[PDB]
Order: sequence, then C-alpha cells, then structure tokens
Amino acid sequence: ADVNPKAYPLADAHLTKKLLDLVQQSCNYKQLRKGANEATKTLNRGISEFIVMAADAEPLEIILHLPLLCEDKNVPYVFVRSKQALGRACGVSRPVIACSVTIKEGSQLKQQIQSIQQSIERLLV
Amino acid sequence: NELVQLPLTENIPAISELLHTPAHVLPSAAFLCSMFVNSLLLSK
Amino acid sequence: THCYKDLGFMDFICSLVTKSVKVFAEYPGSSAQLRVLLAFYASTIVSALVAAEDVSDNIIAKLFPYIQKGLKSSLPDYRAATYMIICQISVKVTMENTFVNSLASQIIKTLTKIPSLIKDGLSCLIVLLQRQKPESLGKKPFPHLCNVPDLITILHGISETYDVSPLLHYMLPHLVVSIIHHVTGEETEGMDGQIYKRHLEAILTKISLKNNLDHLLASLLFEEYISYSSQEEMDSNKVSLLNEQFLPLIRLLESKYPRTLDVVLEEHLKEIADLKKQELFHQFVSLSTSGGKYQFLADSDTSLMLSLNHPLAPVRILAMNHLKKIMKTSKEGVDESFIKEAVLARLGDDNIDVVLS
Amino acid sequence: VGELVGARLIAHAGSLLNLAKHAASTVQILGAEKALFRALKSRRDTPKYGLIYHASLVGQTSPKHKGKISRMLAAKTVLAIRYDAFGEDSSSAMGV
Amino acid sequence: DDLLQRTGNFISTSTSLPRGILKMKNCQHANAERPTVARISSVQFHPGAQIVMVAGLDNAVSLFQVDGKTNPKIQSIYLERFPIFKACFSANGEEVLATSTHSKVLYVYDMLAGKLIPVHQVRGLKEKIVRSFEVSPDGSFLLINGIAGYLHLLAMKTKELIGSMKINGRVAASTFSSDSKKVYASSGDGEVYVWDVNSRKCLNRFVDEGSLYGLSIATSRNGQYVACGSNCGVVNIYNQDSCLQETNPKPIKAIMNLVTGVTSLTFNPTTEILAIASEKMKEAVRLVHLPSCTVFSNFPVIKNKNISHVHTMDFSPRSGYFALGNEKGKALMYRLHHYSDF
Amino acid sequence: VKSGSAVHKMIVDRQYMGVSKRKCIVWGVAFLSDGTIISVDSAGKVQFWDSATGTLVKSHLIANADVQSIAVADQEDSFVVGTAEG
Amino acid sequence: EGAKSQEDTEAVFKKALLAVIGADSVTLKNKYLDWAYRSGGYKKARAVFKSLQESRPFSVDFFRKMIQFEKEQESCNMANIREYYERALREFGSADSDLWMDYMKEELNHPLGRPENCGQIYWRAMKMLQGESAEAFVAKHAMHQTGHL
Amino acid sequence: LSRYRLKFSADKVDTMIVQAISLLDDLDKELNNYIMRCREWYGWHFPE
Repeated sequence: ADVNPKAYPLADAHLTKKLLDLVQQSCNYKQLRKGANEATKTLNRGISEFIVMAADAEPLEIILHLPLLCEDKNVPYVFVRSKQALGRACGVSRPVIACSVTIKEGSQLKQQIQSIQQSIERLLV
Repeated sequence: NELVQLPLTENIPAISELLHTPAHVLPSAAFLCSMFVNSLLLSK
Repeated sequence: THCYKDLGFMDFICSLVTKSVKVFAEYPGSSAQLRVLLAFYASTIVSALVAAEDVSDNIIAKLFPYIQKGLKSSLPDYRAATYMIICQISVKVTMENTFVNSLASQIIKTLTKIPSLIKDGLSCLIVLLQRQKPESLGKKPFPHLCNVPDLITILHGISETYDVSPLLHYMLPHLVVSIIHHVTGEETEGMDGQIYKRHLEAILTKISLKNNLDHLLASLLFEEYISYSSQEEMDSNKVSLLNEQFLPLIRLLESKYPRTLDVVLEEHLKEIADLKKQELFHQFVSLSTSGGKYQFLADSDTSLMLSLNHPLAPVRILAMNHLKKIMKTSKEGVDESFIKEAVLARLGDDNIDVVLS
Repeated sequence: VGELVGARLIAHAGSLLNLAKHAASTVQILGAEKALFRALKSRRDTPKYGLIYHASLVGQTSPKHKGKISRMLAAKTVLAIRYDAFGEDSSSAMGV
Repeated sequence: DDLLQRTGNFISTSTSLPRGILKMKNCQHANAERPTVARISSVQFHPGAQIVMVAGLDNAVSLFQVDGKTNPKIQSIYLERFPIFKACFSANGEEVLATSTHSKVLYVYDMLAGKLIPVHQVRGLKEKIVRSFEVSPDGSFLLINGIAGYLHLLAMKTKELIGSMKINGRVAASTFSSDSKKVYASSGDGEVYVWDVNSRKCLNRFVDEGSLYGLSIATSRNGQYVACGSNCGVVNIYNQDSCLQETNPKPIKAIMNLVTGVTSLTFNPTTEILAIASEKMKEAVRLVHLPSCTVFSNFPVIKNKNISHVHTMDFSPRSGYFALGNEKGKALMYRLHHYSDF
Repeated sequence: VKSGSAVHKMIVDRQYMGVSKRKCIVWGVAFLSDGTIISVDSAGKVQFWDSATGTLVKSHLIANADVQSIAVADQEDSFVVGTAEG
Repeated sequence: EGAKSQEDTEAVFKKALLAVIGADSVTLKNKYLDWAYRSGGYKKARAVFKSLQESRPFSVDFFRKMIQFEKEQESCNMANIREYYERALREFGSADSDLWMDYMKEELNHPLGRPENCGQIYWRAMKMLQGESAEAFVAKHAMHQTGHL
Repeated sequence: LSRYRLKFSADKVDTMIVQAISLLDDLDKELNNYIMRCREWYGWHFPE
C-alpha cells in the first residue's frame, strides 16, 4: 500500500515480473533507452513501443509529462513500484525512473512485446 | 557476539565539509574540536 | 599529500606553530591573533592522518613531542587542536599499552588548567578508552581523575547524549578497591576515601549503567567482599565497619536494578559450596534486603530457593522448616514477598507432609 | 536560472506547458538554433550554451568550466519546470 | 611518562581483523595428492578435525589430512554413476551426505560405523530427484528443496519426512537460521519468505531491493547478518531483526563490486569476512569486511590467472584456512595470518 | 471490496506435490470467518489457505478425479464436497 | 496610532501604499511593518510581511527588522532566519557587503546555526559581489577572523 | 457559471509573461533612440 494515486496504471506483482524480464531482454538486443530525458525523445520521434515508469519518485510530477505525450501517440505506459528494480533490470548501477523499449525491425521480441502491450492496455479496461 | 561499527572521519559528511573549506574561512579551533570529538563519539 | 609523505614539511608546520605560540604568549589578550593559523594547524594534520594509507611509527614519533607541548600549553585553541590530533590518532592506529597509558596520564594530569576545556578533554579520554584495548590504562592516574571538580556532573551531562560506558568500566574496579582500602587503612586523606564513596554513590544514582555494567559492579562488590572476608586476620571490628559501609550501596544497587544481584548470587553458589565459605555468603546476603532467599541449608550445600521446588520430596520439609525458623527469627536478608509466594505455592502440591509443613 | 532567463525561456516555447514537454538537452540549446542547424548540416561540432549563457551560475564560472555547468544546470532546471507546470502547490523548497 | 627518552615501538597489532589489506599466503592444493580434471562441486572443512573433503563431477569423494605442506590422502571412495552435485558434513561431523544430478537416491556415509547407506526411498516424498539440500547447524533437521515451490523437512537421525512448506513460485535457495528455529527461503521472483521450523507457518514476507530473482542466501553464526545474492551481482546485507519485522527492509550496504550473478555466499565463523563468488565469469570472487562492509582490495591477484570460475568456498572452523574450488579440478587453499588456529 | 484491488494471488500446483502439462482448474472456493480459504482443484484435492499471509496451510488428496463442488453450512463447523467419481 | 482605533491605522497605511508607488514607498513599508509588531504581535507582523514581500521597491531595513522580530520570539526557528536572509541577498546581495557578513555571523553565533555552512556562504559572497564591494567583504572578514571584528 | 470555474484555475496563466518580456525589449530600443537625439542636440551647446 501507500502509493501515490497519480500512478493509475499500476502493474501487480505478476505483471511486474513480466515487465522487468522483457526490459532485460531489450537491453541484450540493444532496444532499450534509459533515463527520463532519453525516453522523452523516443515519443517525439515515434519509435517507442511502451513506456515504463517508477512510482516511488518522491516528486512524482517530474515524470508526469510522459503520460500526456503517450496519450497523443497512443503508446501504452505502465508504472512499477520500485525504481531500484527498474534500474537493475536496465543493467545500470543507478536507479532509473523511466525507460523506453524502441521499435526494431526484425526483432525476435515482437511476439513478447505484442503480448505485453495487450496486457498493459488491458489495465485501462 | 554483537558487532558495532564505530564512526569514522571520512564517512561523516559534516566533518568532511568542515575539512574542505579554506583555512582563513574556517572558524576557531575550539568549535572544530567540539564538532569533531562529538561526531567521533557513539550516539545512543 | 606532501605533509604526510614528507616529514620535513610536517616538522616545519609544527615548529612554526610552536614558535608563533611562544612569541604571542607574552602579550595579554592576544589569543585571537593566533586563530586562523591554529585552525590551519588543526585542518591539515588531521586530514594528513586521514590521507595516509598506513601511519608508520615515524609519524607518531615526530608528532608526540608536539602533542605534549600542546597539552602543557594554556591556549584553548592549541589544546583543542592537540585534542583533535589525539582523537584522530586513537581512531586510526592501534597502540601499545604503555603509550596509551602515557597519553591518558598526560590528558588527565593537565585537565584542570583550562576550565573551559574540561568536558571535551573528558570526552577525548572516552574516545581513547573506546578504540583501544580494554586494559591499556593502569591505576596511577586514578587519584587525579577523581579529584577534578564536579566530575560526575560533567559525566552526567555527557551521558544525556553520548555513551560513557568505557570510563565507568575503567573507574568501577578501582573505585571499589579504593573504598575498601579507605575503610581498612589510611589514604592520602580521609576525604579522599570519602570522595571515592561519593563518586561511586553519584555514579549509581545519576548515571544509568548500560552494557551490563550492573553485573560487573555487583560481581566486583561480592567477589572483593568475600576476598577481604577471607583474610587471615579476623578483623571483626573492621568487618563490621565494612558491612556498615557497603550496606547502603547494596541497598541502592538492588533498588535501581532488581535482578542483577540475584543472577550474580546464582552464578557464585557453586564455588562457595565447594569451599567452606557458607558463613561469609550468609553474612553478605544478610547485608542485602533481598538475597537471603539464597541462604544455604544448615546440613547440605543447596540454596533455599532451589530447596523449595526441587524434585526430592522429603528434604523439602526441612526447607519449609528452615523457612519456619526464618519466620520466627529476625529476618534480615529475606523479604515478605518471597515467603508469601513460597508458602502459597507450597500449600498446593502433592505430598501431604509438605502440605502440613 | 533567474527571472529574466526564465522569462525568455518561456517566451521561446510560447508557454510554460510547451516548455515542460521539452527534454533537458533541448533546454540547454534552446537559444542557439542558428549554430545547431549550421553544425548539423555541415557535420561540425554542436553548440553547448544556448540561452543558458546569461544565467547567473554560468556567468560566474571560468570559461573552461562553462561547458560542464551548462548541462548540469539544464538537467536540474527541467526538474523545476515539470513540477511548476504540473504540481498543484506553489513553493520554492525544491528549487532552493 | 615520555617515550623519546628511551627506544621503543609505537605501532602494535589489533585483536580485530584489520580492514583494507588482508595478510594471506598461498598453500599447497587441497587435492594435490589426487589430481583431477573434472569440476569441483564441493569443498568443506571438518568441524572438529583437520580434515578437508573434496567432491566433484568425477564420481569420487575424498577426505584429506589438512597440512600446509603435503595434504596427505586419508581415503577416497568412487561411486558407479553418481556425479556429486553437492556433498557436506553433518553438524556433528560423524557422517557424510552426498547427492547427484538427477538422481533420487541420497547417499549417507557413516564413518564411525563404516557403513554406506543409500537412501533411495523416503516415505511420503513425491519428489523425483534430490539435488538441493541443506543441513541445520544444530544437526536435528535436514531441508530438501523440491518443485512447485515445496520445502521438505526431514529428521536427521532417521531420514523420515516431518512436513512440507509451499511457497509461491520456484524455490531458488534456502538456508537455516543460526539458532535453527527458522528457515529463510528465497523465491524465483525476488521475494524471500521466513518459515518457523517447529510449526510450519510463514512468519514474514519481505522483498529484496532491486532483485528480479535471487540465486543464493546466507546467515551469520552470531545471528546479526542476513545476506542475499541476486542476478545483477548485487549482494544485500541486512540485520536479521529488520527482515523479521519489515516488509521492505533497507539493507545496511549493497555490494556492487561483483557484476555477474552471485551463486555462492559464505560467512566467516568469527563473522568478520563475507565471501562472494560468481561462476559465470573468471576471477569473480571477492572478500568483504563485515563490520565496515568494505571489500578487501588485495585478494584476487588477476595476473596469476589461477582461480578461474568459482563453484564452492569454505572456511576452517577457527578461520585459519580458506578453501576455493574451481572448474579445473584444483582445490586452492589460502592461509589467513591473522588467525593462528585451524 | 472497499478498493477493488487484488491483495493476494495464490498459485495452485497442477499436480499434488508435482507438476504436469494439464492446467489446474479451481472448481469452487469457500471462505470462512477465521480467514481460511477452502478450495477444490481438478487435480483431486481440497486445499486450506491463509488469507493473511497468502500461503498454503494444508492439502488433502481425496480423489483420483475432479473435485467439483463445495458448500459450507451456516455454522462453520462442517462442509461438504463432491467429486467427479460421484 | 495615538488617538484613533487600530483598524483605522491599518486603513491609512493601505491608502498610503496605493497613493505612493515609487521610491518614496520604501519608508512607508518600513513604518507599516513596525506598526504591525507594536499594534499586534509576531503573528500580525508575519501577515503584513507576507503581503508586502513581493512589492519590489524595498530596503535592507525591511528584512533586518523582520529578522530581529524572529530573534526576540522564543521559538527562533532557524529555517525562517535563513529564509529571510536569502530574500534580502536576492535583492541587495550584489552591492551590500555588510548583509553578507551579517549572514555569516548568524551561522556561527546562533545556537541553532550550522557553522559548517560558512564555507559555502563565503564562496557565494565573492561571486555575487561586484567591484569594490568584493574587496570590502575580504577586509571585513579578515578583521572578523581577528578579535577586532 | 463557466467563469466561476476557470477563474479558480487561473493565476497559473503565462499570457502576461510572454507579453511583458517582449515589451521590455521594445522599451529598450525606444530609450536608445531617444537618448541619442538628446546628446546630439545638446552636444551643439555643451559637448563636454
């Protein structure tokens, strides 16, 4: 409990494991952009599959610009409970509050990305 | 049995900031001694 | 880096500080003129001690005369810088017992020269007594340590925020021995032993004892009382004097910390039973308000508490019989409560003879 | 960054919310649009100052360190921009 | 009174282990008398005698006299088709227990009675193969890692099942508490469960920070530290009281020195050294000074290129010796000069 | 209910203390006042779970086929199950 | 104030601030704040200070008076003391050497102050001060290190 | 009814920030032109 209500698409325990596992794969295939600033450029270029954000950023407003940009490009976005878990999944020794999986032609993650996209948008009913 | 880690000079941030200032800006030695010895003590 | 790697530069800095202090000593009210320089002297050397990967004996050998000169001076800032240097050295390196003894002696002997730097100095001693071997310090500086004005008040003031356990851990074994020496013998003064017992009383009343200092104090009191009572000479009048001296201390130690005396008495039953020292144990437990519940039975080497509830039924009768005598005689080591729950529990067991008793 | 530099930053984007949508690297080079596109077409080195050149922190620093300070200021500045645009409470606690 | 009117020393040695630099000397290989090329699965020091036991992928199990110079062989036993996945001593040290990869039978070797009892059938146990297991410090229990997140508790003396504990998700690693009254089990999703031994109930469920999935877990003898290893190579050290009462404990210090997933965790008997290792990379072993939580900077001498991949570590009962097993069939041993007893 | 969020997800093993390709179907769930969940599975077992910790408490294997029905009386001292065997 | 009710005094002050808009408003604001402490208490001064904290024509006496009021109150919240000094340094920090030196002495002498901040205050003082004011702060600090103050 | 609502969401509008920084530049230009004529016209009387 004790979660800021502004992170509405909150993934549960089971979905979070699927999310972080896919993010780990995307790092191995060089299909992941790390950081709030680098993630923002992906939506402006329209090459983003989905957006993962960290819910425990003590000022939550510093990442709330991303949901507005997602709703224009029709890109799914989800929140996770830990930035430390997000940072380790990205393969970085520092916490990460936002990451983006990018569009890649011929990717072997296409079936997995499609499955996760169906899962994330299902949260919004 | 119980293992306790005593405070060290390099770990304390206040002592480091006090030691990184120039000497002429630095206050009198009595205040420095008070802060240093108090920080070296184990807090209960 | 050049200060700790090159010893000539450090010697230059120390010589400059000493020479400037000696020059400015003659003019009254010139302490402020030496502020910044002394701060610089405080700033670098400690940092140098931080920077060195290992502090060799050369560095400490060079620093020690300047440390002594700082201790002997009357300038507050110079003494403060010496205190910081001593604290950092004690934190970083392990020292032989002799050098810790000499450093603590020099800190204690020159404490009262500057009345505004008492507290820090005492706190400095605590650091020197916390990061080194427990038995580094000897017994020689103990009198001068006791004679400082308002020692226990300053110790209590420090105790409100920081841990003061090492100093009491050093003090108490010497305090009990010195009290016994004052009771039977002569000292530097009668008021010396009086201020010894006043120090121990004030430590008991005001400063809370933590980290199992209660057990240490109780064990020291019991063991040394038994040891002196085991002397070849009778000294019956001296024994009575020692009893009337230790009575209030045992009272207060029982009152503030209840269960410590019971545990320390339980730990010492076996060797007292092994030797022929039951009467001395009886006298010691008679000195207390509670602890006469551990009186040895007249015929066997067992305690009254264990005699009441141990499995063997017939000899239990004697225990209640002993309690009956403890009932009728002048009870001095036992209290009402123990007798009450003992009889109330023993009313309801299996053996009918025990029920009759 | 200051009253004057912040006002020019808002005027360039046309609004505070438009400025909030921008990344940290864009805010650093927001003023220097002529040098950016000239360097990009000619494949030269990109500018590093922008409108941030007239900030108080950037001005005080030595010319060798004016490059590092610009990106450190710009990265931290956008954090104040997002919170001021979206946060519902007006305070200077974070900016200080 | 004064130290410069006489000649003498100023620097002396401390009773506690110094930080930063560890004084060590290489010793003769533990398995010098019996050279092998197979991977060394397990190495362990006998609790009460100077005996070291080396087991590996080659089907032999050997016991060696612990001497710095020669390490003479005591006895070697070869099983037919039993590649040893893990071999350990009992808590009393009187019997040796070994298991194999994808084998149901558990081998118990009683040295006092000279009997080798193969425990192929355990009544009430549905597990197909037995490879992962742990022994309690007191010696009254044995824990078997199963499938579907099942933990099986067995009596040590009679090898009969007591009860079962089920966790959500896979069982990655498990260990016993110092007092042997609790069980620490790490799941496959990064969550760690605490179970009570006497009554099989889940006391608490806490989460390791930033762990997708755990690979190892260890506890200290004094009961002060609990260490958890994860996939990224980060080892988190906690106070045991913090794990029992907090759903999101904050570790004392997170060790980021290792970069690949930690598979081995071993605590010093004096609780001053923590050894961490990763088998996926060569030279991936580190030593940690527990009170300071800092890593010794001199242990891995990477130019020698002898350690290679690490699979098993062990400490002597009085921390006098340190053992290291690799994939090349060499059971390396080092002596720590700070401790003068075996 | 006063939220609408799933506090606990409880994994049910497909075979009794084992694994199988066939998915396990929970045919009925009963909820008691003390906090224990009674479930009947297609593997043929009745399981008692604790809601507070979200962990399995006990399992009972009673049939070789599906156990498909659950019902508890108003006084929570007795309940009834039905199996595919009849 | 002498021979009229409290509310009418506040009404006169508010009319005065509307009529006078330029540099002459500086003395008007100082007397308005002084009246608030006398007519009311510390709470009244806080309300007036918050309303007038944004009217940019100021003087250093406005912030010095408010700092003194916080000092006299028993609370002596150090956060408010720092908060008033930062606003004053924003307006007049470029040319006032005394204000920077007064700020530094607060961190040393005040029981709730943090003396370790003095390293950063001296560093900030040099860069914001311009011209001869920068040289004045060095001389004043050099005299402060000695007992001459 | 409408103006009751969006008024409470006001004072967070930046239309007067972009209209007061542009005017601040325009006033600087007119000041520069006007001072030059004053120095030029009066420089034929007291050039020093």
